[PDB]
Amino acid sequence: RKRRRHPSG
Amino acid sequence: PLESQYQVGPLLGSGGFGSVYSGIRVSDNLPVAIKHVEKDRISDWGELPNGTRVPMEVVLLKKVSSGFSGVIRLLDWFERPDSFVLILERPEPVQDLFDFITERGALQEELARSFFWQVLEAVRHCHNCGVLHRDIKDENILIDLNRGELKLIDFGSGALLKDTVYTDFDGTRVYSPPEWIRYHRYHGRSAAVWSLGILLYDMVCGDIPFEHDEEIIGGQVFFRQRVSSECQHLIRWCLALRPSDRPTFEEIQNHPWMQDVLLPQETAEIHLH
Ligand SMILES: O=C1N=C(Nc2ccccc2)N=C1Cc1ccc2c(c1)OCO2
Repeated sequence: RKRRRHPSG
Repeated sequence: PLESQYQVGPLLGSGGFGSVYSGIRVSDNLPVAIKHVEKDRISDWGELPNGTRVPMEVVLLKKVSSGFSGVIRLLDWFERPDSFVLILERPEPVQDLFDFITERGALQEELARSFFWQVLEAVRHCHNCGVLHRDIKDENILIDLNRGELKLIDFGSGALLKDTVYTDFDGTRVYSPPEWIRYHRYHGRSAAVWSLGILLYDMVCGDIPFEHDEEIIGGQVFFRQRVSSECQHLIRWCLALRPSDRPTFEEIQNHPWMQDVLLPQETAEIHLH
Protein backbone atom coordinates (compact mmCIF):
# COMPACT_ATOMS: atom_id res chain seq x y z
CA ARG A 1 0.00 0.00 0.00
CA LYS A 2 1.32 3.51 -0.91
CA ARG A 3 2.96 5.66 1.79
CA ARG A 4 3.76 9.21 0.79
CA ARG A 5 4.92 12.50 2.13
CA HIS A 6 2.46 15.34 2.43
CA PRO A 7 3.53 18.97 1.76
CA SER A 8 2.92 22.03 3.99
CA GLY A 9 3.90 25.77 3.85
CA PRO B 1 29.53 38.25 5.86
CA LEU B 2 27.51 35.05 5.09
CA GLU B 3 29.56 33.54 2.25
CA SER B 4 33.00 33.60 4.00
CA GLN B 5 31.65 32.08 7.23
CA TYR B 6 30.06 28.94 5.79
CA GLN B 7 31.18 26.42 3.21
CA VAL B 8 28.06 25.29 1.32
CA GLY B 9 27.55 21.61 0.49
CA PRO B 10 24.84 19.63 -1.36
CA LEU B 11 21.11 20.34 -1.29
CA LEU B 12 19.43 18.30 1.48
CA GLY B 13 15.94 19.18 0.21
CA SER B 14 13.51 21.87 -0.86
CA GLY B 15 9.78 22.46 -0.77
CA GLY B 16 7.29 24.63 1.14
CA PHE B 17 10.02 25.04 3.76
CA GLY B 18 12.48 26.73 1.27
CA SER B 19 15.74 25.18 0.08
CA VAL B 20 18.01 23.57 2.67
CA TYR B 21 21.72 22.78 2.13
CA SER B 22 24.38 20.99 4.08
CA GLY B 23 27.18 23.23 5.15
CA ILE B 24 30.10 23.58 7.49
CA ARG B 25 30.97 26.64 9.53
CA VAL B 26 34.50 27.73 8.53
CA SER B 27 35.48 29.08 12.03
CA ASP B 28 35.42 25.62 13.67
CA ASN B 29 34.10 23.21 10.96
CA LEU B 30 30.81 22.68 12.91
CA PRO B 31 28.28 20.91 10.68
CA VAL B 32 25.27 23.12 9.78
CA ALA B 33 22.11 23.17 7.66
CA ILE B 34 21.58 26.32 5.60
CA LYS B 35 17.97 27.23 4.86
CA HIS B 36 17.00 29.78 2.23
CA VAL B 37 13.54 31.31 2.20
CA GLU B 38 12.40 33.80 -0.48
CA LYS B 39 10.85 36.95 0.95
CA ASP B 40 7.91 36.73 -1.45
CA ARG B 41 6.91 33.43 0.24
CA ILE B 42 7.01 34.60 3.85
CA SER B 43 3.35 35.33 4.63
CA ASP B 44 3.96 35.54 8.39
CA TRP B 45 6.32 38.14 9.81
CA GLY B 46 7.39 38.89 13.35
CA GLU B 47 9.75 41.30 15.03
CA LEU B 48 12.68 40.58 17.32
CA PRO B 49 13.28 42.47 20.55
CA ASN B 50 15.81 44.09 18.18
CA GLY B 51 12.77 45.65 16.49
CA THR B 52 14.15 44.00 13.35
CA ARG B 53 11.30 42.65 11.11
CA VAL B 54 11.92 38.98 10.38
CA PRO B 55 10.04 35.93 9.19
CA MET B 56 7.92 34.46 12.03
CA GLU B 57 10.06 31.38 11.73
CA VAL B 58 13.09 33.32 13.02
CA VAL B 59 11.15 34.69 15.99
CA LEU B 60 9.88 31.19 16.90
CA LEU B 61 13.30 29.57 16.55
CA LYS B 62 14.94 32.19 18.69
CA LYS B 63 12.33 31.63 21.40
CA VAL B 64 12.92 27.86 21.42
CA SER B 65 16.67 27.91 20.67
CA SER B 66 17.88 28.83 24.12
CA GLY B 67 19.57 26.01 26.00
CA PHE B 68 19.55 22.34 25.14
CA SER B 69 16.48 20.62 23.73
CA GLY B 70 14.86 18.39 21.13
CA VAL B 71 14.59 21.31 18.72
CA ILE B 72 17.12 21.93 15.95
CA ARG B 73 18.55 25.29 17.05
CA LEU B 74 19.07 28.48 15.06
CA LEU B 75 22.73 29.36 15.16
CA ASP B 76 22.46 32.55 13.12
CA TRP B 77 20.54 34.21 10.32
CA PHE B 78 20.99 36.76 7.56
CA GLU B 79 18.81 38.88 5.37
CA ARG B 80 19.45 39.18 1.63
CA PRO B 81 17.73 41.45 -0.86
CA ASP B 82 15.13 38.83 -1.83
CA SER B 83 15.58 36.15 0.86
CA PHE B 84 16.46 35.21 4.43
CA VAL B 85 19.12 32.66 5.21
CA LEU B 86 18.94 30.60 8.44
CA ILE B 87 21.92 28.70 9.86
CA LEU B 88 20.62 25.65 11.73
CA GLU B 89 22.27 22.79 13.65
CA ARG B 90 23.05 19.62 11.65
CA PRO B 91 23.41 16.38 13.60
CA GLU B 92 25.49 13.77 11.86
CA PRO B 93 24.52 10.96 11.06
CA VAL B 94 20.88 11.79 10.78
CA GLN B 95 17.69 10.29 9.22
CA ASP B 96 14.28 11.88 9.29
CA LEU B 97 11.53 9.89 10.90
CA PHE B 98 9.49 9.66 7.70
CA ASP B 99 12.34 7.83 5.90
CA PHE B 100 13.12 5.78 9.03
CA ILE B 101 9.57 4.41 9.22
CA THR B 102 9.50 3.81 5.42
CA GLU B 103 12.64 1.74 5.57
CA ARG B 104 11.99 -0.08 8.85
CA GLY B 105 8.20 -0.44 8.74
CA ALA B 106 6.03 -0.26 11.90
CA LEU B 107 8.21 0.37 14.96
CA GLN B 108 8.45 -1.95 17.97
CA GLU B 109 6.47 -0.34 20.80
CA GLU B 110 9.60 0.14 22.91
CA LEU B 111 11.13 2.20 20.11
CA ALA B 112 7.89 4.14 19.42
CA ARG B 113 7.60 4.87 23.21
CA SER B 114 11.13 6.33 23.34
CA PHE B 115 10.61 8.41 20.21
CA PHE B 116 7.11 9.57 21.17
CA TRP B 117 8.32 10.47 24.66
CA GLN B 118 11.13 12.64 23.22
CA VAL B 119 8.66 14.33 20.86
CA LEU B 120 6.41 15.06 23.83
CA GLU B 121 9.32 16.65 25.73
CA ALA B 122 10.23 18.75 22.67
CA VAL B 123 6.69 19.96 22.12
CA ARG B 124 6.41 20.77 25.88
CA HIS B 125 9.56 22.77 25.53
CA CYS B 126 8.18 24.73 22.61
CA HIS B 127 4.97 25.45 24.54
CA ASN B 128 6.95 26.44 27.72
CA CYS B 129 8.71 28.90 25.33
CA GLY B 130 5.44 30.38 23.96
CA VAL B 131 5.77 28.55 20.68
CA LEU B 132 3.31 26.40 18.76
CA HIS B 133 4.92 24.37 15.89
CA ARG B 134 1.67 23.58 14.03
CA ASP B 135 3.20 20.94 11.77
CA ILE B 136 4.27 18.04 13.98
CA LYS B 137 4.81 15.02 11.69
CA ASP B 138 7.41 12.30 11.03
CA GLU B 139 8.89 14.38 8.16
CA ASN B 140 9.66 17.19 10.61
CA ILE B 141 11.54 15.04 13.12
CA LEU B 142 15.20 14.16 12.69
CA ILE B 143 16.78 11.19 14.43
CA ASP B 144 20.42 11.52 15.53
CA LEU B 145 21.25 7.91 14.87
CA ASN B 146 24.32 7.77 17.18
CA ARG B 147 22.93 9.69 20.22
CA GLY B 148 19.40 8.29 19.85
CA GLU B 149 17.99 11.85 20.18
CA LEU B 150 15.07 13.31 18.22
CA LYS B 151 15.02 16.93 17.03
CA LEU B 152 12.08 19.00 15.71
CA ILE B 153 12.45 20.94 12.52
CA ASP B 154 10.77 23.45 10.34
CA PHE B 155 8.76 26.04 12.36
CA GLY B 156 7.68 27.85 9.19
CA SER B 157 3.99 26.98 9.73
CA GLY B 158 4.11 27.82 13.47
CA ALA B 159 2.83 30.63 15.65
CA LEU B 160 3.15 32.26 19.03
CA LEU B 161 1.13 30.13 21.48
CA LYS B 162 -2.19 31.71 22.62
CA ASP B 163 -5.30 30.58 24.50
CA THR B 164 -7.79 32.02 21.99
CA VAL B 165 -8.94 30.41 18.75
CA TYR B 166 -6.73 30.00 15.66
CA THR B 167 -8.48 30.48 12.34
CA ASP B 168 -5.39 30.17 10.04
CA PHE B 169 -3.35 27.03 9.24
CA ASP B 170 -0.46 26.19 6.87
CA GLY B 171 0.61 22.83 8.24
CA THR B 172 0.00 19.35 6.88
CA ARG B 173 -3.68 18.62 6.37
CA VAL B 174 -3.56 14.84 7.07
CA TYR B 175 -2.18 15.71 10.56
CA SER B 176 -4.76 18.51 11.09
CA PRO B 177 -7.68 17.98 13.48
CA PRO B 178 -11.29 17.51 12.56
CA GLU B 179 -12.39 20.92 13.98
CA TRP B 180 -10.02 22.55 11.45
CA ILE B 181 -11.44 20.41 8.62
CA ARG B 182 -15.09 21.15 9.65
CA TYR B 183 -14.88 24.72 11.02
CA HIS B 184 -11.53 26.29 10.22
CA ARG B 185 -11.08 26.71 13.97
CA TYR B 186 -8.79 25.07 16.51
CA HIS B 187 -7.06 25.67 19.77
CA GLY B 188 -3.34 25.20 19.96
CA ARG B 189 -2.75 22.47 22.50
CA SER B 190 -5.70 20.34 21.56
CA ALA B 191 -4.73 20.51 17.83
CA ALA B 192 -1.12 19.61 18.83
CA VAL B 193 -2.41 16.54 20.73
CA TRP B 194 -4.39 15.34 17.67
CA SER B 195 -1.27 15.59 15.46
CA LEU B 196 0.59 13.58 18.16
CA GLY B 197 -2.08 10.85 17.95
CA ILE B 198 -1.58 10.77 14.13
CA LEU B 199 2.20 10.53 14.71
CA LEU B 200 1.97 7.75 17.30
CA TYR B 201 -0.34 5.69 15.01
CA ASP B 202 2.20 6.34 12.20
CA MET B 203 4.96 4.94 14.39
CA VAL B 204 3.27 1.74 15.53
CA CYS B 205 1.40 1.00 12.22
CA GLY B 206 3.93 2.21 9.64
CA ASP B 207 1.77 4.93 8.08
CA ILE B 208 -0.75 7.59 9.14
CA PRO B 209 -4.34 6.45 9.71
CA PHE B 210 -6.16 9.00 7.54
CA GLU B 211 -5.72 10.45 4.07
CA HIS B 212 -9.15 11.92 3.29
CA ASP B 213 -11.16 14.63 5.00
CA GLU B 214 -14.09 12.23 5.61
CA GLU B 215 -11.74 9.83 7.43
CA ILE B 216 -10.35 12.73 9.54
CA ILE B 217 -13.87 13.79 10.64
CA GLY B 218 -15.13 10.16 11.01
CA GLY B 219 -12.67 9.48 13.89
CA GLN B 220 -12.75 5.71 13.41
CA VAL B 221 -9.29 4.38 14.10
CA PHE B 222 -8.71 1.03 12.37
CA PHE B 223 -5.49 -0.69 13.44
CA ARG B 224 -3.64 -2.21 10.48
CA GLN B 225 -0.84 -3.77 12.66
CA ARG B 226 -0.84 -5.58 15.97
CA VAL B 227 -0.82 -2.81 18.61
CA SER B 228 -1.17 -3.35 22.37
CA SER B 229 -4.49 -2.40 24.00
CA GLU B 230 -2.76 0.29 26.07
CA CYS B 231 -1.16 1.89 23.04
CA GLN B 232 -4.48 1.75 21.07
CA HIS B 233 -6.17 3.44 24.03
CA LEU B 234 -3.69 6.30 24.05
CA ILE B 235 -3.91 6.81 20.33
CA ARG B 236 -7.69 6.80 20.34
CA TRP B 237 -7.68 9.33 23.30
CA CYS B 238 -5.37 11.70 21.33
CA LEU B 239 -7.70 11.24 18.36
CA ALA B 240 -10.89 12.09 20.27
CA LEU B 241 -13.17 13.94 17.84
CA ARG B 242 -14.06 16.58 20.51
CA PRO B 243 -10.96 18.63 21.37
CA SER B 244 -11.90 18.84 25.04
CA ASP B 245 -11.95 15.00 25.21
CA ARG B 246 -8.22 14.79 24.23
CA PRO B 247 -5.56 14.24 26.90
CA THR B 248 -3.36 17.05 28.13
CA PHE B 249 0.43 16.61 27.67
CA GLU B 250 0.57 15.60 31.32
CA GLU B 251 -2.07 12.95 30.84
CA ILE B 252 -0.23 11.56 27.78
CA GLN B 253 3.05 11.30 29.75
CA ASN B 254 1.30 9.73 32.76
CA HIS B 255 -0.45 7.16 30.50
CA PRO B 256 0.39 3.57 31.42
CA TRP B 257 1.72 2.89 27.89
CA MET B 258 4.28 5.66 28.42
CA GLN B 259 5.94 4.30 31.55
CA ASP B 260 9.53 2.97 31.73
CA VAL B 261 10.82 4.88 28.68
CA LEU B 262 14.35 4.08 27.38
CA LEU B 263 17.06 6.74 27.74
CA PRO B 264 18.28 8.22 24.40
CA GLN B 265 21.59 6.28 24.66
CA GLU B 266 19.82 2.91 25.33
CA THR B 267 17.53 3.65 22.43
CA ALA B 268 20.53 4.15 20.09
CA GLU B 269 22.34 1.04 21.37
CA ILE B 270 19.32 -1.29 21.22
CA HIS B 271 17.54 0.04 18.15
CA LEU B 272 19.71 2.32 16.00
CA HIS B 273 23.33 1.04 16.18
O1 LIG C 1 16.24 22.69 10.25
C1 LIG C 1 16.11 21.95 9.27
N1 LIG C 1 15.09 21.99 8.40
C2 LIG C 1 15.29 21.02 7.52
N2 LIG C 1 14.41 20.81 6.54
C3 LIG C 1 14.48 19.85 5.61
C4 LIG C 1 15.68 19.46 4.99
C5 LIG C 1 15.68 18.49 4.00
C6 LIG C 1 14.47 17.90 3.61
C7 LIG C 1 13.28 18.29 4.22
C8 LIG C 1 13.28 19.27 5.19
N3 LIG C 1 16.45 20.39 7.78
C9 LIG C 1 16.99 20.93 8.89
C10 LIG C 1 18.15 20.69 9.63
C11 LIG C 1 18.88 19.53 9.37
C12 LIG C 1 19.75 19.06 10.34
C13 LIG C 1 20.48 17.90 10.09
C14 LIG C 1 20.34 17.22 8.88
C15 LIG C 1 19.46 17.69 7.91
C16 LIG C 1 18.75 18.85 8.14
O2 LIG C 1 19.51 16.88 6.81
C17 LIG C 1 20.27 15.75 7.19
O3 LIG C 1 20.95 16.09 8.41
